[PDB]
Amino acid sequence: DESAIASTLVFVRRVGHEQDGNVVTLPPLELAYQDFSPRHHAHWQPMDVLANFNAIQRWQLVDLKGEGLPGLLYQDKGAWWYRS
Amino acid sequence: ALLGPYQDVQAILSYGDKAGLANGCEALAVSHGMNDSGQFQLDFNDGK
Amino acid sequence: ALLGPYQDVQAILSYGDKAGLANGCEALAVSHGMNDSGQFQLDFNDGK
Amino acid sequence: LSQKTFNRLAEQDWQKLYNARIITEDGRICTLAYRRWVQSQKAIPQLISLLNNGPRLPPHSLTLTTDRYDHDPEQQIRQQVVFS
Repeated sequence: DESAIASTLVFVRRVGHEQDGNVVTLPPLELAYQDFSPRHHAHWQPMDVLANFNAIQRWQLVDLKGEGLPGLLYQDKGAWWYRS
Repeated sequence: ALLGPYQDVQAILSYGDKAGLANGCEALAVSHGMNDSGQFQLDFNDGK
Repeated sequence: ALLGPYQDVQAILSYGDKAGLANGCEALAVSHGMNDSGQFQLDFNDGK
Repeated sequence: LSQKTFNRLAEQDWQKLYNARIITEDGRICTLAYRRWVQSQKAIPQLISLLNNGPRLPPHSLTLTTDRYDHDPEQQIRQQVVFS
């Protein structure tokens, strides 16, 4: 499945040939990979959960405590607050 | 608080007792809540 | 050091000997650990 | 592909389906490639008939064995079909 972004292997087939020019094939192995289609899936949803997460206040998305998802960190004067 | 950069809080801080207060120093207004002194500018050496 | 939510640090720095210590320049109070000078504001040119 | 479905597809769709690897080099229908076009609404209704008027059989083999030797007037051919 040749493309500029990525060429994936999608078809595998074992083929023999005869001395008279004939061909012997076996059922192929078909493969599929997951697709990316950002226009078809362009789904905006509100996030009311990030209450007051402000680009211009002391806020950041960070992996405190080493979890695989960022929490919301807020840095106050004397305290940090955090929502994991 | 979850008080954004374009949001205000209306609050008055006051002293409910007898003390050597200056007139107008008995109460302070808090408007943004971030180390908020009720001054447009804070200067500890302005003579006041 | 490490601190809790809104804890401060209480420490007094003082000179234990004979010297020209001005009245009130004998000792310094520390409120926090961030290169904490003895004042609310450090000014090397306020005439004091 | 039956000859009749092919003849209908041959003017236009055969080429679209062939390039999409729905129709294989020897005229077979690729399982995942057709399904992807059915799911994607790219599939042509003309190949639907080939999933219904041409039922599939499990992959199989056939053995033909004579009971008697070649010169005999009574060579019966024993037939057996094996499906896996």
